[PDB]
Amino acid sequence: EMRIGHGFDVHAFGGEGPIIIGGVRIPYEKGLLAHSDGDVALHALTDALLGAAALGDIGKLFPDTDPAFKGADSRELLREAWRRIQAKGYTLGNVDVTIIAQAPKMLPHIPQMRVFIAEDLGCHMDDVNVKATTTEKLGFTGRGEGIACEAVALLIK
Amino acid sequence: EMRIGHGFDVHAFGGEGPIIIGGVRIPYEKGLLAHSDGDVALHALTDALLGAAALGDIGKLFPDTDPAFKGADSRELLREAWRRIQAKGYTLGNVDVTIIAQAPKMLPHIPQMRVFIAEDLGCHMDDVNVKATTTEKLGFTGRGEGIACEAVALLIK
Amino acid sequence: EMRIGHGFDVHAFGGEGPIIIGGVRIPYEKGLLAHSDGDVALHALTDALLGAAALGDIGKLFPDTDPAFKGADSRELLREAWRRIQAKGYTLGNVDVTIIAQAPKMLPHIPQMRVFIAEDLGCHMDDVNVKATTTEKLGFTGRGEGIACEAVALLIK
Ligand SMILES: Nc1ccn([C@@H]2O[C@H](COP(=O)(O)OP(=O)(O)O)[C@@H](O)[C@H]2O)c(=O)n1
Ligand SMILES: Nc1ccn([C@@H]2O[C@H](COP(=O)(O)OP(=O)(O)O)[C@@H](O)[C@H]2O)c(=O)n1
Ligand SMILES: Nc1ccn([C@@H]2O[C@H](COP(=O)(O)OP(=O)(O)O)[C@@H](O)[C@H]2O)c(=O)n1
Ligand SMILES: [Mn+2]
Ligand SMILES: [Mn+2]
Ligand SMILES: [Mn+2]
Ligand SMILES: [Zn+2]
Ligand SMILES: [Zn+2]
Ligand SMILES: [Zn+2]
Repeated sequence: EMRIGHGFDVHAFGGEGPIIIGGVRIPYEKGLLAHSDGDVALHALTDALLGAAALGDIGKLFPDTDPAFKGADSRELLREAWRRIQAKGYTLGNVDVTIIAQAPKMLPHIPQMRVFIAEDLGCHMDDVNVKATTTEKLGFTGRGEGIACEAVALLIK
Repeated sequence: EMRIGHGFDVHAFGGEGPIIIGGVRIPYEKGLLAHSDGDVALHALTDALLGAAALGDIGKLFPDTDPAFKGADSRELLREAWRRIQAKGYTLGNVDVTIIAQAPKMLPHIPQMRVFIAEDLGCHMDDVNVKATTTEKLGFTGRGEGIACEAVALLIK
Repeated sequence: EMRIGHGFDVHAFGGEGPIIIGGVRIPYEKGLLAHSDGDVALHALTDALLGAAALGDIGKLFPDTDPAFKGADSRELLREAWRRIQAKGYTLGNVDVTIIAQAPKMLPHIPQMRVFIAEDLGCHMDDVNVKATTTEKLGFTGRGEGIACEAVALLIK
């Protein structure tokens, strides 16, 4: 059996760079604001994975009032979600992530995100794809207020 | 054979609450403007299912020209779509919905949404996932202008 | 093996019509600005297909920088991407595209887009769905500033 999931996330710019996306530190004039590290790509991916498994979403796994994972980096959260998904009997088919950002340029950093994601999910780098697009200066991303990310995932059981 | 579909919808706030999302009435300071009940979750889901089956979109199935569904609630629209999709020989793999709203909070209402959706599609609740995310006060969702929803579905033949 | 992919694109209105969407010329008071024909639907679809095949994105394959692709139209790019994907051993499962635009009306033009996509991917028209939705005058699409498109694809290996 196969299952599909989808995730979407947005974080706002604020503070000083670098930003962290896909587990990779990217120099930039502004940072990403969040209680968390603000890794919009890993949050969206985590939600797609949890969604395919019908385990809810990242907020449901890591409640605001829960002290356990407060302070954790997003790679840690991805690995723990993944542990809980595998405990339900699933393995990974493949994942695809789309970063929506006017800047910074993501392409040079995409290879390194793929390695980190592949290590965290214990899969082949050929099962992991990441891309980026701008919105041609339109909307909150085009005005440089923040970054959004969409992801989809296919799990096998 | 398995087939994938994707849906997206947006409705604007207007008037007084409550709003209806995933078939669940939720109290709020404003209502959702729409000829229909404005249920963005169910419209996005209906489009994702129609999309997987290559049956077009909710506008093609329910034109303003057809009186049968004028004024029908969105659950009735989802069920008629599901009938057409089943007539094509499909059964449900799984669905995942992502509500994009700064407010109201969706978490406590999601259990009921899952039950209503599972009822409408004749499946187990474990084949239905619903999550939500804010856009951190950015964009028309972040400013509280309206609500958006994305959905993916996997059908089996 | 089955594999999923997702794509998203945006282009801004500017210049004279028509606009070109899914390979179809649609009359409109403005065109879509781009170094290209600005076909958001085909770009998003090309990205979903490349994504499923873990080949990156249209910008990795066809950099706006490289003269080899100067003046290529979006169908030529979709076909070349498809050529590369098939060379990797994949065949088409199905694709679903969602155009997000306040105007012009897409519905009358969608059947032709389906034909063109099916021709370019060498598949049956029934493996290709295209839909449209407005955002109810909200956001950059609602204000008539640009058009967005999301797509998903399922490939078989
Ligand atoms: N309208 C909404 C928005 C999000 N939420 C929940 O609140 C959690 C956090 O939302 P957020 O948009 O602040 O997420 P982050 O990437 O900051 O963790 C989500 O993961 C959902 O559990 C909700 O229930 N209702
Ligand atoms: N640019 C557009 C937008 C929507 N549509 C069609 O119009 C219908 C209604 O779009 P809408 O955004 O008003 O949809 P609702 O969720 O209000 O029903 C869609 O289902 C499509 O069939 C279109 O043909 N062209
Ligand atoms: N923040 C971003 C956005 C896009 N890109 C890359 O830049 C290319 C072109 O982006 P774009 O938004 O102008 O795309 P199109 O005009 O080609 O549809 C993308 O296809 C990615 O390869 C990036 O690396 N960093
Ligand atoms: Mn409408
Ligand atoms: Mn947050
Ligand atoms: Mn561009
Ligand atoms: Zn986040
Ligand atoms: Zn709607
Ligand atoms: Zn484009």
